[PDB]
Amino acid sequence: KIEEGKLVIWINGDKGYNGLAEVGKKFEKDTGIKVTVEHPDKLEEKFPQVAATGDGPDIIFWAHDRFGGYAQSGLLAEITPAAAFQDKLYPFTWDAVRYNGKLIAYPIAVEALSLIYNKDLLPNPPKTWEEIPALDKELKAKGKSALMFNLQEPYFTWPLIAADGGYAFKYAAGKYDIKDVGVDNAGAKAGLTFLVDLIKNKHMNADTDYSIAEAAFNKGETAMTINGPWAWSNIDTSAVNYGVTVLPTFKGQPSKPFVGVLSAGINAASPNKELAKEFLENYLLTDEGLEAVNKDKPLGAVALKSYEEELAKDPRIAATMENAQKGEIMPNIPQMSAFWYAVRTAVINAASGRQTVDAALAAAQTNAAAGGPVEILPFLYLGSAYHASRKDMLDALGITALINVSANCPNHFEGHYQYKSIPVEDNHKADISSWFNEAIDFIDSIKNAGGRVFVHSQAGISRSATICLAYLMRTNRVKLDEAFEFVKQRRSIISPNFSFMGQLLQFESQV
Amino acid sequence: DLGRKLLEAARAGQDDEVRILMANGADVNAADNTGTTPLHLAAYSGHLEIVEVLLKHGADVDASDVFGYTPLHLAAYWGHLEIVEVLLKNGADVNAMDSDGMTPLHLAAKWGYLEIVEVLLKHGADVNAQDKFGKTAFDISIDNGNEDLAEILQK
Repeated sequence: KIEEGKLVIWINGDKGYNGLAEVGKKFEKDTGIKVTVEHPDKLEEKFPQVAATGDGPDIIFWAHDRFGGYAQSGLLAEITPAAAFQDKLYPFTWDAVRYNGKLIAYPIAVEALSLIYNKDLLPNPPKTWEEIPALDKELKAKGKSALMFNLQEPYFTWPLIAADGGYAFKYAAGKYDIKDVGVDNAGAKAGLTFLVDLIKNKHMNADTDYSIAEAAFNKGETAMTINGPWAWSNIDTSAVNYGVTVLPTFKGQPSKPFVGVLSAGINAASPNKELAKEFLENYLLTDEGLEAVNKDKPLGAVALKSYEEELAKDPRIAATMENAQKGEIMPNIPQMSAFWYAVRTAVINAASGRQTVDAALAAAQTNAAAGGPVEILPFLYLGSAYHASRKDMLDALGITALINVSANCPNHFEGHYQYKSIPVEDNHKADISSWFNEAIDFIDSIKNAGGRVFVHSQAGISRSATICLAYLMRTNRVKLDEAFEFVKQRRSIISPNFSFMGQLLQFESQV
Repeated sequence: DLGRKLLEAARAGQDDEVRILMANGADVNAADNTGTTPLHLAAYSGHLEIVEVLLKHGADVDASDVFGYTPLHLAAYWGHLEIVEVLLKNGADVNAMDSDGMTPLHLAAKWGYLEIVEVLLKHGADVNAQDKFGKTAFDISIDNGNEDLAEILQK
């Protein structure tokens, strides 16, 4: 389907694909090269499939962070635009399309969260997070609230957590250090603590999600929300008198939202790389090219300096770009999935008082850096609650059964694995050894059917490691120091709390 | 679930709903997943009659949520003087401490509520109590610019 002398472009269905086709039409009038724009479903998943066979589109448009993986698989051509062309785009957008120190796409558009406020309830929106409690108390007296936004998804709370020093993975040169996580430093702690205090003082409710915050703001019940350009249409329909502005500061520093950069990459299998360069550099990434796309469906803020200066006459787009430049580019590596799950658990757990802020972030720091489940024995694997939520990752290991060593974590797939629950907390009060025999019996019953057990707890560090150590001691009639050395050899971070270690030693006396 | 409806009616100030929900069997000490009871929400939202009605029907005056807040904490933080007085009259611990070691006096000191501070002191509020940052109510009144309050607390 990919042929010399032709260009096929894939772009998602919610973008201005008709405006893009107009550009392709002008490219064909000037060059004789015909351009076909397509918007297939799940195109971000089809592309790595068709491209590994040497097929697919010539050009693919998608958010930059999906391209780091593509570039790892060698599916994206390296581009080398001249310095004069690079100077047409904001420098920070070129950092979003860097992989292993080589450019692998053209930045197109720029998107980030902003602060949205109701000019009737709040003519003077706050510049700092620290002002919001007093603002909330005055609005509550009139039956309103200061601020509602989606507290379930860490994407929405990260700008506050990052403000005083949190970061995902440390970025140095052109590579992220997946062993250097910044969710447990003092800035991250200071930001989460401020958020949790808003909840315990009743300025916000920990149950607020995307639709609850949207309905509240769009009906005039709360003075502010935190949201992105995809939400403006519904606010316009609601007819609220709103403005869009810079996110509040925290401890005098800007909130740092993650940035998504819509990008155009060139298929490494393409026989038309020079034509793709000509189309993208000489036609699309110009005032006329972006405008045609933008007239179809707005791009938001754009990476092209000259057209962004025109679009930012809309103060909402100016606010998006301003928040983006104070924020951080979304890391383009596959470890982001475990990061997001780790932080989402910490904020939920800290907001509900289930964990202290420090313990919640200490766990998130471990999980954000963790690998996959660790093999202890061929039928016995050790890992975290994150792993237990990934059905295909477990199936790839041949897992047939899970031991859930936690009080609150749910069993996600009761039709596809056998579950055993060990509902203990990770503290010096918990009597985990009263579950040893039941856990050991369950593992043996799975093993005798030729199954495999995945033992997990929140961090895969204390509770689940204790269960695996108990199994090894009883089954192999070995002492704790031997079983403990064996497991530390497969995952050095395991560490039962010292009360659990004491129960393990007392268990050995009885085996 | 009558319990969740009772929590929302107490938060929202629906006096008649609160009474009718209880007459239909709603548990006056219904708690959500964080230990928040109707008395917590009525005290936070400043609904005096609902506070009185819940207490009359046997609500725990000293129920503490997952952060260690009692209704007295919330009423003092939110400046509701009459509810503060009603809770003390019904046996509220004037010196209840949350998980940050803060008492109602600390919280009224943050916002400079002079009358709530005087009521708490009269009921034996401990001006020596320090939170987990080593702060007394006096310290907090200093750090929040409540000079008139700091004059009174300077023992």
